[PDB]
Parts: sequence; structure tokens; C-alpha cells
Amino acid sequence: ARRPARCYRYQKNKPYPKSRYNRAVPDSKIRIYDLGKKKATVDEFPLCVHLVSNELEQLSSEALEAARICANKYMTTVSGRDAFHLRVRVHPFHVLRINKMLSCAGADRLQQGMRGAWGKPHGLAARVDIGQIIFSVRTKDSNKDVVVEGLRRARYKFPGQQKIILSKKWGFTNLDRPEYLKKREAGEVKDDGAFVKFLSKKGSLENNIREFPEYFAA
Amino acid sequence: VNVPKTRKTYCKGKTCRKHTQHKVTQYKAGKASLFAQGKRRYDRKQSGFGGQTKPVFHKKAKTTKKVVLRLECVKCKTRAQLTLKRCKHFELGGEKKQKGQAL
Amino acid sequence: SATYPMQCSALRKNGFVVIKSRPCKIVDMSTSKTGKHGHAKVHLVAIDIFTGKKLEDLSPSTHNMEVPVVKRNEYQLLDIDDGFLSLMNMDGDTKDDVKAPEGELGDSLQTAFDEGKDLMVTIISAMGEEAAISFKEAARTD
Amino acid sequence: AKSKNHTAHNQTRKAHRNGIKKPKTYKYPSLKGVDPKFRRNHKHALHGTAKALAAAKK
Amino acid sequence: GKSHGYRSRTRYMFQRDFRKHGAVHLSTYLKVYKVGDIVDIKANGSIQKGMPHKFYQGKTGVVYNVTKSSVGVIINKMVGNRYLEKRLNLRVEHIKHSKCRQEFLERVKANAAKRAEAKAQGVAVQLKRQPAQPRESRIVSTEGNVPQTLAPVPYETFI
RNA sequence: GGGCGUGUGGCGUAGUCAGCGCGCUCCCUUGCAUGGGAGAGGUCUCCGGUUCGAUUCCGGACUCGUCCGCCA
RNA sequence: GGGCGUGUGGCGUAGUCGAGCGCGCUCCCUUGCAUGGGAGAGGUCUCCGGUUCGAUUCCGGACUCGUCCGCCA
RNA sequence: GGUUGCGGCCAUAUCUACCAGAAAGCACCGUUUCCCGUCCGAUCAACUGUAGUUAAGCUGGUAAGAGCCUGACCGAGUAGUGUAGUGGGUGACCAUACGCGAAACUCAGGUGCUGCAAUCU
RNA sequence: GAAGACAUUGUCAGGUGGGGAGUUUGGCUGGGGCGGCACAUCUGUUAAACGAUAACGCAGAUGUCCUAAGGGGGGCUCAUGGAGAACAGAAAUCUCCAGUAGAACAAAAGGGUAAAAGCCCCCUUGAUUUUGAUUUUCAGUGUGAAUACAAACCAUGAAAGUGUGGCCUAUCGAUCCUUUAGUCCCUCGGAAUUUGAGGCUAGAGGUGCCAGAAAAGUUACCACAGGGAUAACUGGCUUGUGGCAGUCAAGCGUUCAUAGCGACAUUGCUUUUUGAUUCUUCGAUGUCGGCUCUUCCUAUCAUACCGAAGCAGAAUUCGGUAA
RNA sequence: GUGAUUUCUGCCCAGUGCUCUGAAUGUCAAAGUGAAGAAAUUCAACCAAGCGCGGGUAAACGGCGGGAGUACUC
RNA sequence: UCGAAUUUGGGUAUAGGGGCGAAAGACUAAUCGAACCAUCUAGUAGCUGGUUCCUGCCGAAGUUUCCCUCAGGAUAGCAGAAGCUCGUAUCAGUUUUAUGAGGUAAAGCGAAUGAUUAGAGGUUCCGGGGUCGAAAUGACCUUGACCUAUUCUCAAACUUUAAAUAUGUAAGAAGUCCUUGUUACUUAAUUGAACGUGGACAUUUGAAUGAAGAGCUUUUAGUGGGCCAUUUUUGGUAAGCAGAACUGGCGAUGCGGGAUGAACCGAACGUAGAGUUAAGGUGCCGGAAUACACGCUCAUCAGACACCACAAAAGGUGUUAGU
Ligand SMILES: [Zn+2]
Repeated sequence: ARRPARCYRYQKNKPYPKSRYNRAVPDSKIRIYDLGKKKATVDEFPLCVHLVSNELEQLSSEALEAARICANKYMTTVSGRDAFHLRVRVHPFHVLRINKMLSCAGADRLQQGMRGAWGKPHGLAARVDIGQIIFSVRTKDSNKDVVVEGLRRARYKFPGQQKIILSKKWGFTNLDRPEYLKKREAGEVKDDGAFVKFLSKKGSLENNIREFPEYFAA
Repeated sequence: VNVPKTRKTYCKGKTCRKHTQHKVTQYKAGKASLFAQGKRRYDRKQSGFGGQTKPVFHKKAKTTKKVVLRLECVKCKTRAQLTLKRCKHFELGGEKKQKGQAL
Repeated sequence: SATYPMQCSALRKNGFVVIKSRPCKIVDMSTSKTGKHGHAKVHLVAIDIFTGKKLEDLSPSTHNMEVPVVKRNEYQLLDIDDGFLSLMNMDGDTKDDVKAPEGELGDSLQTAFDEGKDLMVTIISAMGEEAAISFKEAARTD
Repeated sequence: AKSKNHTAHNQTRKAHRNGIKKPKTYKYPSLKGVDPKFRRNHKHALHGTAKALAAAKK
Repeated sequence: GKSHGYRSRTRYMFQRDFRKHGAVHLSTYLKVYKVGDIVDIKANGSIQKGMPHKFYQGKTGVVYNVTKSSVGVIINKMVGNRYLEKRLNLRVEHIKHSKCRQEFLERVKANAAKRAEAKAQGVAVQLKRQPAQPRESRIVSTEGNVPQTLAPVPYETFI
């Protein structure tokens, strides 16, 4: 009962989010976005691999769900359920419309054609760009060959072209590997639930000393 | 709406030329006289054979009328008219709105 | 104005219309196409509120019918004498112009006033003629 | 039988055939809309100025 | 149906601005306009009386009438294939003097000063403005400025 | 497929931005006939918004009953 | 052809994952214009798989039944 | 230079937490007969400048302070965009030519200036 | 003989009167009809940073309400949160602190507003008179709405000032006719007085199809002028839907992803389905089905030769060259 | 109007018509009557039929419903 | 069907909104849902068709507003003709300089509004589930809220910021400066406002470029169905679909090229000669190198040129070059 994704592949319309002018959309099919060992610390998983688009198109929420299930299932079967952290870095906010025509014989007796042809919501999609990350996984350096294969299996569920790039960053942060290493040898990083908070030279010295004590322990 | 029965307003009655006290009423049209020229012409045109000779209006659309206040100066008896906006309810009896009291 | 125009399709059930210069209340509405090409015609069955007679009219749907203003007002009885009710308004105004009802409503009201209940009377105004339709009893404020 | 609703095609070409000529400006523009208390005094001022110049170059 | 009211499509045009709402400062009331002044029109949304229409926002005109709290301004409006003359009565909160006119008057007085001082010698005053001429010959030296050779950089991911 | 109406205690329903009557269950009174008073009983179809407050004003959803879906 | 829902003892019918009542008649007691009362029998919860610890109950498939929409000049 | 009265621009002036304030001026402060206003001389009104106090207001200073302001060849000539091609590509879109050119970010600095009149160790 | 000043007859007046006559029976429109109003308007957006800008585009609104919810002045600060106080609790009243508006301003939406444009109090009628000018829509016509003045007469405040309705953007109506107010002025033409009538200036009674006819159907007995500006065939563009084919592989298959299948996803092809559109044809291209007859396509049911199997034989299934 | 014979033709007069020798001020023309006026004229009373009120009529046009309980009953 | 409700001759009666009808709207002289003849009548038509010699010059519109307006008119615009007043300017689909105005593209969300993923630390007179507890405004875990510091992703009807392109004004003689006349306006006041007298400043007189004359008036035709291309853009799965914005075109237009074609590329046209080219080409058709140079590809469906007349996902120790 669902149209093929080629009818909604391209970004032909303006963004159409769920708002107080829509008020009746179907809920998204993808619901879980962070999975694997999502409660892991930052220095547990140094390596990060990205599935990144090469197209300017719309990805369906159904396709996002299918790719998430495929990559998660493959990596938990080959490497264990808590050896990786996968994060879906796109969210379906664009709403797809359909002008539903009757498929009955002699429909033109009651069709009215293209008059008042404004559509009804039937699906949700995420609008991506050139070089935008869809999937991001962080793991140890011993799981590179299985997370590349997991992303390669997940790439079949997506239209268009995607690339698998091994990032130069440490995990889900934005510093490089030696930059993060020379930062964490000092005490100016401090862990959070999954992420890490950093020290800055601004701010009040009392707060900067109750937090982050080992760097000032010089 | 509500309009008070009296009003101090300008009177161009050639002796006042200022604001004097005025008693207000509502304007009534008065009966259409016979021997008005249009009525005589209409009766002459309607006599004989030919049926109805003038249009009769049917497609009524308004539900209200504009109210007209007839102001009457208490000194020199001169009269003025002024119209208001359209209102469904109108009254001249002054029952003033009061604020901090119950429903 | 006393009365205002409306469209036949704009009319619906339990609404007031003017039929043959009488205030009437609709009980039935039915629309049937005149010819396959043509517009539907509205057949209206209504009951006069004052007299209870059944009046029907059919018209084009696009035609405009006259509609009265009906006001229902709430009063307390003071006396029933000579077939004329005497009523008492909020803020203490009193009217005696209402004639007493002549049917089983009037008989029940007469017996209720004879045996001494405090009676709440609903009287309706439409197109310059006045009548009483129903009575209740005040459950509180005895 | 629907038809074309509105367009502005060819309109600037039609305008620029014979140009968008600027309006002709003049010395002594019109005094309409100017304040009447100003104009009522301006009349007497010019009348006195004309009388003084006539008496000077009489 | 369609809607073309007097203040249609004026939402961001008649918003005030960020963090300068409230009452207007007294310089706009202390500024003095004379007949023949050239003024810019920018409406103030805080003042609802004497407002200009949305067409005249950002338009520049000439004062022709001065009244108690307002100013009469003349604008040229393109209607069809010609310009028409439009007279507007605007309160003084919606206008300010055009700075280009006072810049040109400063050029006039400095130009007359130059002509007056150089008339005592006759030194070919050359009072017209000239645009940006092509830059002439020069000698650039390498003393402490030996050239540094640059090359295109190879490609990287940078994510 | 589209449009209209519909849900209130068991029933009839009425209504201002939940009332009675007849049902039910007790009690009391007096026939010829009775009548009265108490109670238990209603998320006003449902869910939101608006509003001091919504049966009432609006939107969305459900159920049921209707009326159209024609010319070739 | 497609869609939607349905399936309980001989019959009707109640089922929140932890098969009851009524009707038919088995027996006994009880008696005109033939009753009542008391103990009875009676299900593979349409069937087949999985989940659970155990599915009438949850899910998937099949069968069956009942509704709704559908050819041309 | 401090303070007061009236200001202009309206945070470089605001906010948070502390510290300091000679002189003068403001201020808190004392009083209810009169004018006046309140449930309440708390606010407002009036009287005294006396009985007192810098505790507060106010002013200034401090803070790897929040905010705000300025600058940078900091990001970045990046994103975007006007013009051009019988350019590439199935397409989606993308390079090049002649031009214009951001915002976030990062870093550095700053934290009221001033007009008129009066008055002050 | 009967009847008799009654019938009859004549002229007016009321009723009845499709038996008959004359006429009418909106427009837009992805054909028309039904539906809706995109027909007079308003807010935000589409709208592409001056202005303008369409669709039966999207989200909504108007035919009202208000003697205060208008005008002037004075005092005060709101939503909310925290901490307290008998009954008193989630919500009654009182007290303090924080509080850039997160409240309120009649309504739809968007702007605007903090010693206020909000809440409370005091006084009032400028929601008045006389005609001009200007802005929007625009032909620079009308109507509606609005802006700034002039000449009066007022309100309010100590005053500066402010006020010609509603904080701003919507909230509405020609000619003819009737009627009211003013001037108590002009005319009734042989001359006067008084009624009556007609004029001048300013309003009201209304046309919502809102620049403004007085208006029910049917026609399969039908007619005329036209139209491919416009529907019902084929053909053409498209392929949602229909049909057919792939890729990936969680699983089914005792065990085993792929012998045979194959979920969640996703890429296509075809024009033997039905839609969508209106390009051609309305001075006509004979629109069901069947019978008859020829040829073409392959996405192969059988026959020929083969490959694979959860192919022992028999039977069967999958696939290839093949029309 | 129905359409030989045979056998039957049930219920309903609310509506639309049709029809009364009923009862009689509600609607109520012209002429006529009265009042006011100087008259044109204005205002009232009175006011025929028909409407309106009250009956009849279906071999007149026509019409022939729902909710409960146990076909039946309410 | 054929002895009668039979068939039929002649005479006679009924005539057009009339006749006659065992009823079909049948028949009424090949005419009937109102006969025929003549006249009114050359009835009206916003509708279809046609509209008669040559050459020269200029040369459109399918757009604004109103209309029972939507196949039509009026009005404005576009066009022609007649000119008139002057003689290089009170010009300009252009740039520069100076100065405004805007809220789109972009960006932002550890900035307001709204949406939204994940943990962390806290708050329980201040939650809910379990377990331990006599119970406890008890305890221990867990899960929900609220707060604090973070984190991932977004907005046509969100925004602090904010382009590019378009867009207003100014760049003097109708100017600047000095002095002092008028007034019933205005000021406490010759204070100011406006218009003036007299005097000074001239070709670099106030940026560039170009001017082909500049300005003005009257009158009237046709038109008021448009369509296509690039870019921006709306509805739609899409369309040789429907609807907008700026420009250029076709219509109205031939010529060279795209084999062919309204719109594409090049270029716009008096009659000829010579030369050079544009776009496109140079094996032969076919005018012009079977030129030169470096590589790649062998297809048992090769490929061969924009608009344009199609092909994708997924694969291949085919072959080549790379990381
Ligand atoms: Zn007077």
C-alpha cells in the first residue's frame, strides 16, 4: 500500500515539518537512534567510521529503520552486542504527501481529477546533502573490519551512493587522535555519561578548580 | 448598544453656535404620503393593463439597520441627526455598566 | 429588524422559518434533484409554534427564505385571573399582558397554581405575538 | 474553458518603448496642500514686497 | 479570497528591531525640518499615527510643508510608464535627514573654499571629481622579502 | 468515495461559559382515588484546545442512521 | 477478484496469558388445565507452527463464514 | 577630579558576589498642628534640619565572572550568489571562467563617554 | 299561463381562475452536473530581502461588539515560580522575594505597548460643526478605510499638551423613489393669502451575484448558431495504480541464507489495467461482443536439445537457446 | 377511474384537494355612513363573497413507523 | 383476418393553438410536439464563412481596472498620422562616488519560540512500581517528571546575524555666500519662516560614458484566446500537465547549422560583385586533411555529439591507470 521510494527520492519541495499547521502526521518508523554500548565512556572506543552520503536526496524513515536493523544485527552477531556504539545522525522531519486517486473501474465518474489536489501526509523522510553523515559508529581498533562490513551491508538499504570513511577523530568528539591524546594526558578532560567535558581558559577560577583538578595539580 | 438620553453637543442654530444640552431620540421614518410626485407617477403607471411595471426587491441581505439619533437642542429647539454603526441590539435607556460586582 | 433572510440549504432541523407569514419550527427537511442536470429542491415540513398547525413549502435550494427572531424568556407567576397571567421579571418588572394557555398546559398550570407550587414560566416572542409554552418548578430558592 | 489568469510578461518592454520619462520640474511649485495659516500670511508678505519694490522703482 | 490591506506583508518591515523596542529618544523630536530638506522615510512601528504606507519605506523625498507634528514630503512613484507626484503627511518619528545631501553641501563649501584660495594664484584648480585611476609604476624590493614558493595542497577528508 | 445528522443515568429529553418526569430502591401518609419525601444512580460518545468556566464555543477521532455518486 | 471482520459443549453464549452459565436430555424426587427441585453427561476453545513457564487469550499461515467494492457499448 | 539638578547617546552603562567611600552633596532619618491622601502619615501630603547614620540607597574598585561592545590575513575567499559555454554526468547534481562575498567558530582587547548650571578639601 | 320590480342587462369593485397568454429560471469551474466560493473583504505564508505577482495553493478570519471596550488625567505592575499564615487542601484570602513581558489589550492572525497602549480610580462626550487637501485599492474614477491641517465650539490636566471614535492592519453600498434634519430660503409662470406640491444642502430606508436585473422546472418529441476554447473513442506525453523483472539477505527449508523460497528496504522495465491531461478530430475517423482471416511480439503452455535439484526409478520443480 | 368470470377489496381525513342547510368577527374592496378641515383630503365605524375557525369525504390524490421483554406482548 | 366493432364508392360536416383521435403526439394533400400561402422582413445574431490593384515607409497585442463579465465590450497600455515650440538641453532599461532601505539564499539552536536523540549529576513535606520492612512525610533499587552542565538532528507560515542580484536619493546657475526689505504667520525679543532688492563667484560649472535631436499636444487603428527556452519557483508520482517571477524569443521571420522540426545554435533580410567568417563540419553521399600527435576500447544487442528523441541499482582475475 506504500508507494516506491523513487516517487519521493529528490528534494523537490520546501521542508514540510510537523507543526500546528499539519496536526495530523503518521509517526516515524525509526524510533531508536543510539544503540550498541551507548553508555560506554569516551576513551573506550577510539576509532570512528562514518557512512556518509554522496547524493542530495531524501532518505525514508523506513529505509533508515531497515539499515539500522541490518547493521546492528550483523555487528551483534559477528562481534558482540557491546563492542560498538552506533548512532543514526539523521532524523526524518520532512513530511511526504499523497493525492490519493481511486483505483476503481469508472473512477472518473467520481474522481474530480486534479481539482483540489493538495495531498495528505503518509510518510516521513530525512533530507540529506553532499557529504552529510548518515551513520556513525565508534569502536576499538580491533573491530574496524567488522564495522566496515556492517556499514557496507547497511548501504544496500539506501538509495543513491554512500561512502564509508574512517575518520581521523577520536570517537564521537571533534579533536584529532594525537590532539585528544595530548589533551587527555593532562587532566583537562573529564568524562560524562558518554561524552567528555573540556577545560577552557575562560570562566571563574573557583569553578575551574572544583571541576578538573588534576590539570591544576601541576 | 447603549446610548444616554441626553448629550451636550454643538448646536448650529444661529443663536447658540456652541455646545448646548440635547435630548436624544431614535429616528423614525414616518408614513409615506400620497400625492408625492413619485407616488402619483407610480399609480398612473400601474393603472391599466400591463401588470407590474416597476421592479420589486427580493434579494435582501442585511440583517441590521444603521441607527440614527435625533438630537434636539433644549434652548432653541433646533434638531440634528447623526448616524451610528450597525448594531443588532439598541437601547436609549441608560443602565450603566458596573465593574466589580457579581454575575 | 424583526426578521432576517437565510438560504434554504443554510437552514437545518429545529430552526425557525417564516411560512405564510407564520413563525414555524421545522421538523422535516428533504432535498431532491429536480432533473438530472438541475439543482435540487428543498421540501420543508414545519410546525407553527403558536397554533400547532403543520405547514410545508418547497423551494429552490438557492432561494432565500425569511427567518424570525425568537426569544424565550423566563418569569415567575404572580396570579392567574381571567385567563391572563401576571408575571414578574428579574429586577422586579411585572407584566400582565400574557394570556393564559388554553390547552392541557393551561389546565396543568391552573391546577399547579391552585395547589400552590412556585411555577417558572417560559414565554416566547416571535413577530409581535406572545405566548407561554412550558412551566417548571423551582427546585431551590423556595 | 479555463484561461490564463495574470502575467506581467511584455509589460516592461511596453513601458520602455516610449520610456519612463521623469516628470517635468518647475521653479515655483504648486502651493496646494501647504498650510493655510502660512499661505494667508504669505499673500500679504508678497503684496507688501511688491508695493515696496514698486515704490522703490517707480 | 486574496487579501491586500493597508498593512499587508508588513510583518518584518514594521517590527521594531532586536533590543531597541520601547519609547523613542528625544533627538527625533528635537530635529528641525525646513521646506526643501531632503529626507529618508523609515516607519516606526511604535507610533501608529501618521504612518507611511509600505511602498514608501526606504524612499527619499523633499519637504514641501511643515505642520505642528508632521511633515509633508513629495515622492515620485512609478505608475505604469511614467512617474507621478505623491504628497505624504508623515509624523516626524518616521523621517530623518538624508546624509548624502549634507555630504554634497560639505563638498560644495570645501570646493568653493578651494576655488577662492586658488583664485589668488591661478593654478588650474581642477575641481571635478575623478574616479579610480589605474595605479602607476612602482619598484618592489626583496630586502627581507624573498619570495616564498607555494604549491597546491593534496586532497584530504577532513571529517 | 463525498455530504448531513446522531450519542445526556433505563427511557424521554431539556439546557447559561447537568435539570426534571417516568423507571429503580426505601420510608411516610391517606379510601372513592392516593400523594409526598428521601436516596442510590450522568467521565453530557471520546480526546484536546479556547474560555474564570465550557453539555453549550471550536478542532480531531469513534459509533450508528441517512442522502448523493450523474451525461455519454 | 480484492478488502475488512468472524469461528466455544447437542444448541445459544461469557472470556484481561493462570472454559462459566442458560437451553436439549441422563437419572432421581415431586403432580387436574404436568410442573418444579436436586445431583448429571457434554468442549481436542476451526486447524497448524512459534513465543512463554502456560496460550481461548500473543503472533504468523491455512480453512470456513459474513459484509463492502468492482466489465463493456 | 568628587557630588547635586536637568540631560544626549541608551548595557563599554546591565546582572551576580564581595570590598571601599576624606570633604561636600544626595540619602536614610525625626514629627502629625496646618494643606492633602490612605484599612494603615508604609507610599503620598505638610513641618523641622532639629535627635542620629554611612547600615542601606548612590559612587568607585575587585572577578582566568555571565552578558554586552570593538577588531583580526580566526574560520574563510568557505557557504551562498550575478553572468558564460553545443562544459561533465542517465540523473541527482558538480567543476571551470569573469565578478561579489557571509554567519557560526576561534583568538585578542575593552567594561561608559559627555553637554549646561551649581557646589566641594 | 308563469314570474315580477327580484332575475336579466350595462359599468365599476373584491375573490377564484396553468383553461389560456407572455416571460424568466446567475457566474467561476483541470468538460458540464453535484460539492465549494477561490464572487466584496482581512492576517500570516507561497512570494524568489523595494513595490507588484497566479492556482478550486496552505493555515485561518469578516457582515459583529462597545456610553465605554471612546477622550483626558492620576496611581500601580503583569504571566509564572519560590518561601510562609486557623479552618484552608492542587485551586478561596493575606505577606515577602525573583520576574524584558514569558500576561493583558472585544474578536482571526501579525505587528506595537511597562512610572504604558495593560489593571484600578476621577471627570467627561472630539463617536461635535463647516467644507477642502492627501494615502491605499486605482483608470491615479467611485466606494470603504485612513493621514495631516484650517476655521469654530468643547472635554481633561497644575501644565506642556492630548482628543474629529475604538493601539494599527477587516468590519460594508450608486441612479430613481420615499422619508428626516437645515435654510424657513427659491418656484407653482395673469395677481395675491393659506393648505398642498416641487427644488437646494446633509443623512436614513439596499442592492452579500457586494460598480448594485424584478424571476421555477422538464424535454428520451425536440430545434438553431457555433465550439475540438469543452467532455464521451483510438493515437501521443506520464506510469500513481495494474502487470512483470532485479539487488541485499533477517529467516523458512530436520541440520543448511540463496535446491526451492524469502521479511524489513531498495533499483527498474512495460503500455495487453485503470487513472491523470486535453494535443488532434464536433461542415461526423461508424465506440460492445461474436463469427471469419492474415501477420507480428515473447514475458515459452506443449514439442527439440540442454544445465540444476531437498534429481535413486516414476512423477515433478527451477533455469538456458529457442516464436 | 378500473378493466371478462371466480374470490376479495384491510387500516388511515393529519397533509393536498373536494364538499356542508355550522358559527360569526378574526381578514375584510368599491359604493354608502360619521368626525375633523376652508377645501382638496385624512381618520374611523360598518363591512358581501372568499379566506380563517368547526365537520364530512380514500372504488379523491395519496400514505401504511420505531424500541424493549417473552410468533406474541408492552 | 375473412359475415362482421367488416370493406368501400359518392354526397356531406368539422380548419390551424383550431379540427379529429378504440390515444401513437397519431392524422390534418410526400409537410405536424402546432399545416400551407403572402406580408411585416433585407426580423436579430457577442456566432461561422467571404471581403476584389501595385509599390514605398513605420509597425503591434494577447496585459491593468469595471461590467449577468468569462467566444463580447468600455478603459489604460502598445502603434500610426498630423504636427507644434525650440536648437544640444529640466536627458539615459549604463557605470562610479556618497548615502539610505530590505529579511530571501546562507547560517543558528551548549541564542528566544517550536520539534527532537542519548546518557551524566541532583530534587523528593515534592511521583509511580517492586524488594526489605509491624508500620513509618520508612529504607534499597528501578522508572517517570522538574532543575543543572552536556550531546545528536531540524523549521514555508522560527530567529540573534545576514549576503549576491535587484532598489530610493544626490553629484549645483532653479547653486553657494554676504548685506537688508515685506508680513495680518511666529518669537520674550528684527527671534525665526517664506518670498525678495543689491553685490561676489563662469567654462573642470563641479564624476564617467553616450546623445541618434530635446520637449509638448491632438486624433485614431488593431489588440485585450497566446505559446516556448535558461534561471527562481507552486500543486502533482509524473506529464509534450496546470499555475507564477525576470529576461530573451516564436506568434509576426526568411537565411546557414541541428538529416527531419515555430521556439535550440549562429545570424536577422533592398539588387549584385569580390574577400573573410559565425554556428557546424572536412571517408563517400557532400563543398572541405583516409591531416598530425598521445592514449583507451573488440561488444555472439560496440560506439558515434547539447536541446533530442531514454536507461538504473548491483556486479565482472575483460583490460588500463591509480590508492
Ligand atoms: Zn441651540
